[PDB]
Amino acid sequence: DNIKVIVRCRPLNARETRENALNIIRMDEASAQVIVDPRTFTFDAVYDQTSCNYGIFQASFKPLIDAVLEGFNSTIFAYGQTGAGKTWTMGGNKEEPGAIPNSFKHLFDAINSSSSNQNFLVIGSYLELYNEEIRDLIKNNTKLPLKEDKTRGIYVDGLSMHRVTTAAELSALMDKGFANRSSRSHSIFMVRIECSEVEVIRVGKLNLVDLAGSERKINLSLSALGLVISKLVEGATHIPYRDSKLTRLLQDSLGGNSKTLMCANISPASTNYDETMSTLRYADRAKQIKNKPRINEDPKDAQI
Ligand SMILES: Nc1ncnc2c1ncn2[C@@H]1O[C@H](COP(=O)(O)OP(=O)(O)O)[C@@H](O)[C@H]1O
Ligand SMILES: [Mg+2]
Repeated sequence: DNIKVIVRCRPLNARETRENALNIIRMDEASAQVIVDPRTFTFDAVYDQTSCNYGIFQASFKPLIDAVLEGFNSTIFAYGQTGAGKTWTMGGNKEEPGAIPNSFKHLFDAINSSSSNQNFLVIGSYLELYNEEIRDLIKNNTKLPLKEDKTRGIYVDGLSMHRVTTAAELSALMDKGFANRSSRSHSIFMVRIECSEVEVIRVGKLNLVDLAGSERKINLSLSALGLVISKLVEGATHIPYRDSKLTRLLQDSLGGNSKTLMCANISPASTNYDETMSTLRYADRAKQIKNKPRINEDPKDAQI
C-alpha cells in the first residue's frame, strides 16, 4: 500500500529561543494533523515537542522492523532542513536512542524470542553518500561503485558486510561508522535479515536513511529524489531512478518491493516558516506513493 508518512516537530532550540523566535506549529495528534500558523496537513501520525524517541519507535517505526523480520524489505528515511532533527531522530544518543539503535534492539529481542524452527543471519552495512560518491563508513573506503544484477538487485560493490549476533554488535558498527561521519551528505545503515524456517528461506532488507538537509553534483541525489517522488505520484511512464545514486539505492523503497515510512522533521520556529512549509508539502506529496511489497522467499542471493 501507500508509503507511511509522519511529521516530527522538535522543541525550539537555543538559537531560536535566544533570538526570540515564536513557535508557529500546532498539532492534533488524535487526528494526525499539523497546523502551521493556518495551513493544515494530515499525515499517518504527528509528533510534537513532547514526543520522545522511544514513543515514536513503538508507534511508528516498530511495524517496519517487524516487516523485515517477516521477510519484507523496509525503509525508514528522515527528511527535513538542517537542524530540524533528522539525526536526533535516527540516531539519538546513549541516554535516548534513536530509530537505528532502537531497531537493533528490537530486531534481536525478536530473534531471541524465536523458536527452534527459525534460524537467523543478520548482516550490517553502513554508507555515506556525498557528492555522488559512496563511502563505506565502517572501513572508511571511498568512491565505491554501484553495481546491479538480477540475483542481488542494486548494491555497492566493495561495501563491507558484517555478520552480527547481538544488538550490541550492531550498535558497535554504527558507533564506528559515526566516528568517521554532513549537512549535504546522506547516510544509510543497512540490515539484511535472513531467516531459515522449518526448509524455507526468507530475506528482508532494512534501510535506515538519514538524508541530506532539504533547505533552500552535491545535490543531485536530493534533486533526483524529489523528481522520482513526483513522477511516481503523477503516474509517469518512466521513473528516473537512474538519475542518482540515492534513487538507485532506494529504488525499491520508492514505488517498489518495500514497506516505506518517511519521517519529516521540522523546526517550530517562526524563522523557518518557508522551509517548514516546503518540508510539509513535500511530505504531503510523498504519502500518495503506493508500493508493492511482497515477502521475499527463497532468493537466489540468500547468504544463509
Ligand atoms: N526532538 C528533539 N528534542 C530535543 N532536541 C532535539 C530534537 N531534535 C533535534 N534536537 C537537537 O537539535 C540539534 C539538531 O538536530 P539534528 O537531528 O542533528 O538535526 P539534522 O536534521 O540536521 O540532523 C541537535 O543538537 C539535537 O540534540
Ligand atoms: Mg544530521
